[PDB]
Amino acid sequence: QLTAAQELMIQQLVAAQLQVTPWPLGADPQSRDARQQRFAHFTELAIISVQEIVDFAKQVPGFLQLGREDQIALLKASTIEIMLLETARRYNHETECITFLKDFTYSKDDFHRAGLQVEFINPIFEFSRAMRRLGLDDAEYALLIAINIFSADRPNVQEPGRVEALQQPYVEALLSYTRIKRPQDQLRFPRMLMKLVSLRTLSSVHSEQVFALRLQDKKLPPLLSEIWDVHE
Ligand SMILES: O=S(=O)(c1ccccc1)N(CC(F)(F)F)c1ccc(C(O)(C(F)(F)F)C(F)(F)F)cc1
Repeated sequence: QLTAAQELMIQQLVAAQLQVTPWPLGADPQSRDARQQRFAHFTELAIISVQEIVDFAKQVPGFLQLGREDQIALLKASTIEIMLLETARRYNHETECITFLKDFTYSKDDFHRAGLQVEFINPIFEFSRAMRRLGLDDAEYALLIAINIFSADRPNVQEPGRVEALQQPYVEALLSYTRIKRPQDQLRFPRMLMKLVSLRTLSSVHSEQVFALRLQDKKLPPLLSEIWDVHE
């Protein structure tokens, strides 16, 4: 059985989880004006998502007690990975579109028309399509977010000991949870850790997509730029 502490920590995350430039209509796929506007649109959706991630992290117990520089370091690293997880969760399997809201849904072709390369687009969609087999519930997703946030090995983490100590109870709860819910499925926890490694890969692919965009004279807005731009 889940302990009182584990029930509590999960409830807290599950509760915490609870709480734009228009697409250019009918513009040529090749239009440089329109590719820029399609890009700007994604950019603004991304900014909404990061604010959500910040506001979530702030509610996770212990996060706000970390030094200010660790808070930023953890958030800089996990932002895109949490975004990708959330993208997977909302992904429409019938229509093959990542779903931001209700009528805000995007296919591989929509991303390609925004200037993105199939090298980035194909993986994000395969990751989303693949997550369904896992069949994660709300408690499992939230646990995964929290464990992603408290990764002691991110660039520029100054108190990784503290960070790992915060992560541990969440890893323990997730293991217990999958064991209780799917006792016959011994590969389930490994499957979850596998998604955590794919998220690292995808995060790197995203970073290169960002750089590639800069080479096409496409610049992120200041908020995203501070998270994702390379600079020497
Ligand atoms: O799901 S996203 O976060 C997303 C962003 C905006 C609108 C819908 C969906 N996303 C795809 C991913 F699968 F990676 F999560 C995504 C994130 C970031 C980007 C970009 O960083 C930017 F600039 F658009 F925000 C970039 F296009 F550069 F890659 C693009 C798509």
